[PDB]
Formats: sequence, C-alpha cells, structure tokens
Amino acid sequence: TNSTKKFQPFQQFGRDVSDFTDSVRDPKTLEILDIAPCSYGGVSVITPG
Amino acid sequence: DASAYFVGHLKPLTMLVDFDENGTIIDAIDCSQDPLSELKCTT
Ligand SMILES: *[C@@H]1O[C@H](CO)[C@@H](O)[C@H](O)[C@H]1NC(C)=O
Repeated sequence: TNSTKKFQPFQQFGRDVSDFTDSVRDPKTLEILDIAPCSYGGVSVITPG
Repeated sequence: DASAYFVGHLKPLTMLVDFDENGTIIDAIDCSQDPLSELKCTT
C-alpha cells in the first residue's frame, strides 16, 4: 500500500521493533510503500459434536 | 584573521539513542559517566 514516510538518500530500508521490514522504496519510480501480511484476525469453529 | 580548532579522541563506549517519528536523532545518553546515566542505561 501507499505509505507516508520519507528518509535520507543513503537509506533504503526501514524496520519495526521486531526487525520486520515494513517500509521499502521502489527503485524504478522513487516512492515509498508499506507492507502488511494478509493473514490477520482470529477464527473459531463451533461444533455440536 | 585568527581562528581556533578543537581535537578530541574517540573511546569504545556503550550508547543509548532515541529517534522521533521522522528518524531524527534527538537525544543520547552515554553510560559510565555518572550513576544516573548508568541507571538510564540499565532501565
Ligand atoms: C517530522 O516531519 C514533518 C514533515 O516534514 C515535520 O512537519 C515535523 O516537524 C517533523 N518532526 C516531528 C517531531 O514531527
């Protein structure tokens, strides 16, 4: 997804507290993006037996 | 005219750094200089 941050010319990657890379700069068109997994939320199955 | 320069030497130390929401370094505390900064390094 489109991001909002911007950093120095000598910086390419940014990481989270858990050292997960969440910000990447596209090398062709100089824009900043954001990554997030599409596995999210909790499910629960109810069975009568 | 007359000018002056200052020269210091580097030492191996342990640093505590903090960044703001733009990644700019705004403060730094070195340990081993006084007990309060040692407490801040520990905590
Ligand atoms: C961070 O960047 C924004 C946009 O350039 C700027 O307005 C702001 O003063 C900067 N600093 C902080 C502490 O938000």
